[PDB]
Amino acid sequence: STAELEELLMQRSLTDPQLQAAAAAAADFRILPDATVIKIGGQSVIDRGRAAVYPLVDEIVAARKNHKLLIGTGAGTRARHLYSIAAGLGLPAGVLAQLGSSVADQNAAMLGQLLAKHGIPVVGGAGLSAVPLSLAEVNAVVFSGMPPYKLWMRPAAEGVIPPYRTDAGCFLLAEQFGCKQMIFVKDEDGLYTANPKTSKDATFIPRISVDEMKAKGLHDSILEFPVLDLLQSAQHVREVQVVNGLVPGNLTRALAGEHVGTIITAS
Amino acid sequence: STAELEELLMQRSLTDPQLQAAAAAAADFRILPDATVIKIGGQSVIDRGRAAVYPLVDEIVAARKNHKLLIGTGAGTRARHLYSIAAGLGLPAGVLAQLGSSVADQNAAMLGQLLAKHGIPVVGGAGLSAVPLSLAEVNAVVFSGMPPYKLWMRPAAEGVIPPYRTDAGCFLLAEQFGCKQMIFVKDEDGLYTANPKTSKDATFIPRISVDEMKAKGLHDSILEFPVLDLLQSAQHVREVQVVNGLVPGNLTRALAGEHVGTIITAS
Amino acid sequence: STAELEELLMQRSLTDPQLQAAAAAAADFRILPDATVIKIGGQSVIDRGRAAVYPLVDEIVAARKNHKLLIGTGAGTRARHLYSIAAGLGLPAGVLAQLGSSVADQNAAMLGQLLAKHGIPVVGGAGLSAVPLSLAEVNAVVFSGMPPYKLWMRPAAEGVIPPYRTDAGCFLLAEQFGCKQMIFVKDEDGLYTANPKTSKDATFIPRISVDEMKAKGLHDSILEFPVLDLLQSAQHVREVQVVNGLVPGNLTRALAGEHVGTIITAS
Amino acid sequence: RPIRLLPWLQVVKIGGRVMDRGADAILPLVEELRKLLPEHRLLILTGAGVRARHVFSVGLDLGLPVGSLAPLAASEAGQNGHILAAMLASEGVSYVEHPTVADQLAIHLSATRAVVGSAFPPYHHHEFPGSRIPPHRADTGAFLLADAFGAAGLTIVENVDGIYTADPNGPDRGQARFLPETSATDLAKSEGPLPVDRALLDVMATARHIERVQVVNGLVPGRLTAALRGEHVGTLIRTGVRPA
Amino acid sequence: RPIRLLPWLQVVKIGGRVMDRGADAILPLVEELRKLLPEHRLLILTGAGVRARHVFSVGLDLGLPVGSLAPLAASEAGQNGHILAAMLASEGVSYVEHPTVADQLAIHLSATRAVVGSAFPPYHHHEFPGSRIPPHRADTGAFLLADAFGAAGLTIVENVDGIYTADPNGPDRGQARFLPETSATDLAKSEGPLPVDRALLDVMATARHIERVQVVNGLVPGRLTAALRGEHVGTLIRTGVRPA
Amino acid sequence: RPIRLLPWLQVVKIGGRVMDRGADAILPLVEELRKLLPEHRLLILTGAGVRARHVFSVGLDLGLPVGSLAPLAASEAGQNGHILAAMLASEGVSYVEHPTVADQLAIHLSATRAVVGSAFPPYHHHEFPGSRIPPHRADTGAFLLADAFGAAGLTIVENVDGIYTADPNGPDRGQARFLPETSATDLAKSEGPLPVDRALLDVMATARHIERVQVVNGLVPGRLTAALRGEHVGTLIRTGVRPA
Ligand SMILES: Nc1ncnc2c1ncn2[C@@H]1O[C@H](COP(=O)(O)OP(=O)(O)OP(=O)(O)O)[C@@H](O)[C@H]1O
Ligand SMILES: Nc1ncnc2c1ncn2[C@@H]1O[C@H](COP(=O)(O)OP(=O)(O)OP(=O)(O)O)[C@@H](O)[C@H]1O
Ligand SMILES: Nc1ncnc2c1ncn2[C@@H]1O[C@H](COP(=O)(O)OP(=O)(O)OP(=O)(O)O)[C@@H](O)[C@H]1O
Ligand SMILES: [Mg+2]
Ligand SMILES: [Mg+2]
Ligand SMILES: [Mg+2]
Ligand SMILES: [Mo]
Ligand SMILES: [Mo]
Ligand SMILES: [Mo]
Ligand SMILES: [Mo]
Ligand SMILES: [Mo]
Ligand SMILES: [Mo]
Ligand SMILES: [Mo]
Ligand SMILES: [Mo]
Ligand SMILES: [Mo]
Ligand SMILES: [Mo]
Ligand SMILES: [Mo]
Ligand SMILES: [Mo]
Ligand SMILES: [Mo]
Ligand SMILES: [Mo]
Ligand SMILES: [Mo]
Ligand SMILES: [Mo]
Ligand SMILES: [Mo]
Ligand SMILES: [Mo]
Ligand SMILES: [Mo]
Ligand SMILES: [Mo]
Ligand SMILES: [Mo]
Ligand SMILES: [Mo]
Ligand SMILES: [Mo]
Ligand SMILES: [Mo]
Ligand SMILES: [Mo]
Ligand SMILES: [Mo]
Ligand SMILES: [Mo]
Ligand SMILES: [Mo]
Ligand SMILES: [Mo]
Ligand SMILES: [Mo]
Ligand SMILES: [Mo]
Ligand SMILES: [Mo]
Ligand SMILES: [Mo]
Ligand SMILES: [Mo]
Ligand SMILES: [Mo]
Ligand SMILES: [Mo]
Ligand SMILES: [Mo]
Ligand SMILES: [Mo]
Ligand SMILES: [Mo]
Ligand SMILES: [Mo]
Ligand SMILES: [Mo]
Ligand SMILES: [Mo]
Ligand SMILES: [Mo]
Ligand SMILES: [Mo]
Ligand SMILES: [Mo]
Ligand SMILES: [Mo]
Ligand SMILES: [Mo]
Ligand SMILES: [Mo]
Ligand SMILES: [Mo]
Ligand SMILES: [Mo]
Ligand SMILES: [Mo]
Ligand SMILES: [Mo]
Ligand SMILES: [Mo]
Ligand SMILES: [Mo]
Ligand SMILES: [Mo]
Ligand SMILES: [Mo]
Ligand SMILES: [Mo]
Ligand SMILES: [Mo]
Ligand SMILES: [Mo]
Ligand SMILES: [Mo]
Repeated sequence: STAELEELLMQRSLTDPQLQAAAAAAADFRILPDATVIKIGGQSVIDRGRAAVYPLVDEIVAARKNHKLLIGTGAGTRARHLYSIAAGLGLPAGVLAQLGSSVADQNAAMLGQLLAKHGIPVVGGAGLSAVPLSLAEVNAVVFSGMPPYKLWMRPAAEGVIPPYRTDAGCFLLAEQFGCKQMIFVKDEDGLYTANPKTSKDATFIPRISVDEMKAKGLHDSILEFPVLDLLQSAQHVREVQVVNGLVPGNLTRALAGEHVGTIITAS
Repeated sequence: STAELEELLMQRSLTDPQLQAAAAAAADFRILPDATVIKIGGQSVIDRGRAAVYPLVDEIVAARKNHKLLIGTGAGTRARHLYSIAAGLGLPAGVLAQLGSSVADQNAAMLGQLLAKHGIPVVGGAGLSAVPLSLAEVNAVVFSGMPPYKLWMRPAAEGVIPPYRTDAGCFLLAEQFGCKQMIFVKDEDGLYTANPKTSKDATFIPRISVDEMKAKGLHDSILEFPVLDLLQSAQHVREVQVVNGLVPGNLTRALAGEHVGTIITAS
Repeated sequence: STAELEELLMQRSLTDPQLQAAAAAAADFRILPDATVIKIGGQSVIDRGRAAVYPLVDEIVAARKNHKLLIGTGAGTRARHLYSIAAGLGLPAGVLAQLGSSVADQNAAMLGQLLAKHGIPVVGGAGLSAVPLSLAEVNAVVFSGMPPYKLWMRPAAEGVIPPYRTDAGCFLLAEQFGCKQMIFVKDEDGLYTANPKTSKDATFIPRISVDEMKAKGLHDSILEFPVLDLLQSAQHVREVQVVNGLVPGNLTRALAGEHVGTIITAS
Repeated sequence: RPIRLLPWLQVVKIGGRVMDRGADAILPLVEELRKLLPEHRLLILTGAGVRARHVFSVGLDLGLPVGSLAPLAASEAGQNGHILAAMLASEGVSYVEHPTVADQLAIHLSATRAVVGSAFPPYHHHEFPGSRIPPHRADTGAFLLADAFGAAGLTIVENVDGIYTADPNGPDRGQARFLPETSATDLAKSEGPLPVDRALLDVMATARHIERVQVVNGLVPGRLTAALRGEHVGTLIRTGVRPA
Repeated sequence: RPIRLLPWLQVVKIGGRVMDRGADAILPLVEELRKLLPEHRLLILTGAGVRARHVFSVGLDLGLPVGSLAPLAASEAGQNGHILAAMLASEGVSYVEHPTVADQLAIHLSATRAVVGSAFPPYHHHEFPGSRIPPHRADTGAFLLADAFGAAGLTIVENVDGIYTADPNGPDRGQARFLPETSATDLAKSEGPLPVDRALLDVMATARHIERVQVVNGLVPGRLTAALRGEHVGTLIRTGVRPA
Repeated sequence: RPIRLLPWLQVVKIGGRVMDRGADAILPLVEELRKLLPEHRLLILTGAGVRARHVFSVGLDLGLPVGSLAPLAASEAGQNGHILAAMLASEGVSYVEHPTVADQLAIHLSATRAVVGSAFPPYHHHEFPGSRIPPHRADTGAFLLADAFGAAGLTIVENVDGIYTADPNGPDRGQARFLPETSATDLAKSEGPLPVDRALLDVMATARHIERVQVVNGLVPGRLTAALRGEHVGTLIRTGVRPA
């Protein structure tokens, strides 16, 4: 029972396999079980301006009537410019991570200003933004999608580009708060066997598991590759959906349970 | 189209007349179009205590049922004392601006504590305080009226008194958020041809344009003179109303469209 | 009238008995008169985990439908561990006060995460958290019960243990905001003539005044002893109720006006 | 006995009413402070003065409680501190916030010779009830800090020579006798106004390190310099902390 | 005349377009800055550059007002400042935030020889209306600070030699004549682009202390060193503040 | 290879369990640290210790996820850092917050010889899922910082001599053989507990600068002094970063 776990927590190191096994038996509380986390792509959507953002703002305003939403923003082209300047100077991943956060904050600010008249705030601490998420008149919050790691960012095996960016930031929030759904809003219909902007005979994949994606060695940069490993270790969010936000009503359809785009499963 | 503007934004200096002309053709989004900004005078109202503040608190509580309000506070006599101490030491306008902000914050705190039981918060970031402004039970926020310039305050041609104080701070917020109305709540019925506390045969002016005020060389310190130049350059708020907050129901009447007090127009 | 007070405020020292007498005649405004402040014990409740916290969370969720609540958290055993480490080093009460605050913040965070799905936020500035307290869907806030004194903590006559901890922190908030009720949720039914964990023939006390408690030299550490002196000087909250939070429905009963536990009166 | 955290620190509290005199009083005080920078490591704390009386007048008229008034008055002490710090900026002196004073004073006094802060303690809405006037003001805040740090001294700089038997600017001017030396317990038993908070006398009773506090006239150049060297130039208040 | 708060301070504004060139321009500038640290007390302020143009392009396409665009562009100047500060970290240099620059610069420049900050002023949503492009940008912010502090100088470091009669990278390249010396009033009466904000010319008209500002080419090593010694290596802009 | 931002920095991580011993362990460690201040530029980072186990016990009983537990445990490391900094305040040492460590360490280490911070990384609610116990703890946070800065070294100060083949305080006490030297890859392949986070071994695999980390016993005076001079007084962990 809890008596064995408390004894192990006091006397053993946290690296002890016996303690780790006992902690895994603990109850599982979902903080925000009825919320859906959505990531609005930085390069894929916000950077495209009015033609992409304005229709999505209308879908969000309509969707929040029936769905509790946590809307995270991507970073995009200004972050890529910062990363190339800083990488050329030999600055470490930890410095680049801080620069990237500023770009996701700018994107959340622009989106928040278009949503302010509808009562949707830009927040810090989305998962615990209990008041806006409990009101039918609000039911949504906007947040910056970059993780808070800053200088403590785990670097990649090679290079200085932070490997955990806005896809990981939004996913981990869905995971930590025990949300019911995670939707990535990008500019491609979903996953293809080859790059849709490069190859000619790339076939569409409606559903795939992380294992199958790894086994088939997919050349699809639609999702940050470290997000796939996080998905396999996840306790709450065991599948994600990638949709094309440039198609009118696609986010509305995904929230309604339609199988638009690609579904990526943990197993 | 947007294609010419994007090309000019990349290749020309921001001081380029061609770029400036193209940027002026951009769409105009109003962030909070249904809100009214009100300035509660510091010296003219809050410094007078209970006799002036308590009736206005009742009007605000009644008015928020039908009008979305952003209520800014003035600074008043404690700021004038700080300005004379600091001016006598030869401290620059930038230092005085920071001292003045503290006085407007004290005034917002006192007003906010009288309004807390009615659900009206004191906020930072009024224009983006999306949640309180979207609820019928709230529909209002209190904010400190001083602009955030601090040490970067543009000084006046002579002297160290900051030229942009709480009238400018509230006006610029109405302007930036694209609000529908800007009301200055002072202790005079409005504008007169001469000072109402000095001259005996000063005539009341119900309506005037900034140009006419300048041409007639008005000796009326009712509005900070730099606010008149900001009003002429404004995109959203092209007129302001000055009302006497010491007359019961005057703010209620102004919100109802009654032409109480003076209307100052940009053109 | 106010004319004598304003003259005295300008010309006399604040220590002047004449000024002090005149200031005592000022009107009394209650900021949050309809709210009840509750303290959830740190050692007595939160440290006991699921068996104690989960039933109380259900009572809070049910109670907020009819009562506006400000829920403060205690600190408990992690604070006692910090106090013994720091006391052994000879660190002053002011340093210990800062360490204790961190423990009350951890407890507020855990409680807030269990309440987030019900719309109840963890806040800073509970008494002025006007928006959550005005909504029927919310009507409650969680706050950390430690006072903000930090290094400026008034020390006790002897020893370095801060004498004003989470009982004083919650009480002073009830007092300052003019709340209607103050309930201490602990793990004992109330006050006894002797310690209920030590002596065998300790009799229960349903009602007592601070004077009687002092006169009878009570050995009951149920309430921080400095809270009793604050209670005697209080303007708004002239009585407190101590209830056992381990008894199902006890907090609900106390909010309904039932005389469960002990009532301690100022006079 | 608790340890002394910053035993080498000298704390100076400048009365808000000294600042209220403007340039005539501030410029000679600034000049004297400049000359003291190479001699001591200073924490300079400012009081509130007359503007706190104005905000108490408005606040009491609105019926606001004591916990509402405390942070409003504290803001005035903070503003005096920004004015004083700006006058000493060319010497490397700046205003530091209460969280910085509480947790990072040591690093700030390693970078520069002095810093300025607000003498008001952050009691805020958790101010004690009883009086409609906040009891824990600038003298009390300065003493609580000085004693918590185990500072080498605390000097209170006023617009008067020291403590008199009655207000030397009040109706009983003629009955006012100067006290060169007194104790916290002796002043506590007295009725009548004081130029120091009454709460200061209470915290001096439970003091752990500061044995004496001197109240000096900041309007007389040289008195602050002399007081910091331990010379008797104002009223010495014994706290009741007995030395070895 | 107001007093000089930090008369010994040298302010340097590095154009965002200089930073946009990356390592080829930043590494020689960093090396030159390292050599300047023992010679001057510096406040280094960075501009925004090309990324602010991208955010203006997106922001204007969304119809956002001028007060919405101002903090978005300012973020780019802040990011350039973090990049520059990281390159000088081994020398004791860090990026400081606007509240720290405004109230605590003196203590920070007592600890170390230089600090980096964002040149953008915090006008934010209170930016002036009139143009859809924020008027108070990096040159203006750097000048307002330099003049408020009463700094010893302000040097603007650009990707061009100085001010020309026309844009030397624009369509009128051939008509562009270099101006070694000019006045704020003379430039204000001109039409055509400038490598400095137009608002800079307005604030120079009401300046209290800074008599001259030099615009130098940061792509030529040694010019910044020379400009800080008062040598004429770019365009001198007279502000209209007359000396004694 | 990325550049070293603060190549002259020495990072020391003090285990939370060392602090948990109170005055008997803290006072000799403080005395040894005082003597080290003139020799090195130090970033001292504290671990969490037993109080994090208590908050994990309560938190897990409430069913809270791993991202909820991470900041709760981090608070304990922060509190140990405030206790250690207060003991060294008289030497000019203070506790600095994570934003200050991340962006302004250089200026703080120019003002004073050492600063104290929380060793926990700010992963918070974005902690990785998989285990119910937060994987990125104090050893990992200290290493990520040390390697990001390109620090001269990282020393881990524990309540044991170094790494053993089994827990020297556990049931297999008799089978515990001391390891004077090991590699991150060798420890990663092992089962059984370690006195260092398992995540530390993962970040050491991708390290860019730190070649070795030493785990020493902070309960034996002089070992920390010796380790900072490169002497082999505990377990050396090779990271797999090959030197020139
Ligand atoms: N017994 C007394 N001895 C001396 N001065 C007294 C006495 N009683 C009252 N006073 C008055 O107290 C005045 C000082 O005012 P006060 O102490 O409020 O100012 P301050 O210390 O500058 O303010 P603050 O506490 O905000 O810093 C003196 O000028 C004197 O008139
Ligand atoms: N009259 C002029 N003289 C010189 N350069 C000019 C002139 N008019 C335009 N320019 C252009 O201005 C460019 C400098 O660009 P800009 O001033 O926007 O960059 P920056 O100062 O680095 O940016 P920021 O203001 O964000 O720091 C020069 O490269 C040149 O092409
Ligand atoms: N293989 C091992 N070798 C050495 N010690 C081990 C080993 N396995 C477990 N331990 C235990 O780990 C203990 C150290 O505990 P732990 O590492 O959790 O503390 P800490 O480092 O001080 O805490 P924190 O990580 O919060 O700073 C040692 O006292 C020892 O009992
Ligand atoms: Mg006094
Ligand atoms: Mg330029
Ligand atoms: Mg360890
Ligand atoms: Mo940030
Ligand atoms: Mo932020
Ligand atoms: Mo924002
Ligand atoms: Mo913003
Ligand atoms: Mo915002
Ligand atoms: Mo918020
Ligand atoms: Mo923030
Ligand atoms: Mo942040
Ligand atoms: Mo933050
Ligand atoms: Mo907030
Ligand atoms: Mo949060
Ligand atoms: Mo938070
Ligand atoms: Mo919010
Ligand atoms: Mo502020
Ligand atoms: Mo503020
Ligand atoms: Mo406030
Ligand atoms: Mo306040
Ligand atoms: Mo507030
Ligand atoms: Mo807020
Ligand atoms: Mo703020
Ligand atoms: Mo602020
Ligand atoms: Mo702020
Ligand atoms: Mo907020
Ligand atoms: Mo905002
Ligand atoms: Mo904001
Ligand atoms: Mo709010
Ligand atoms: Mo809110
Ligand atoms: Mo805090
Ligand atoms: Mo906090
Ligand atoms: Mo929190
Ligand atoms: Mo938290
Ligand atoms: Mo929170
Ligand atoms: Mo809040
Ligand atoms: Mo906070
Ligand atoms: Mo706080
Ligand atoms: Mo705070
Ligand atoms: Mo807030
Ligand atoms: Mo507040
Ligand atoms: Mo506040
Ligand atoms: Mo809130
Ligand atoms: Mo809020
Ligand atoms: Mo600050
Ligand atoms: Mo701070
Ligand atoms: Mo704080
Ligand atoms: Mo801070
Ligand atoms: Mo805080
Ligand atoms: Mo800070
Ligand atoms: Mo406050
Ligand atoms: Mo900061
Ligand atoms: Mo700050
Ligand atoms: Mo601020
Ligand atoms: Mo701050
Ligand atoms: Mo602030
Ligand atoms: Mo902003
Ligand atoms: Mo801070
Ligand atoms: Mo900070
Ligand atoms: Mo931050
Ligand atoms: Mo900060
Ligand atoms: Mo922040
Ligand atoms: Mo957090």
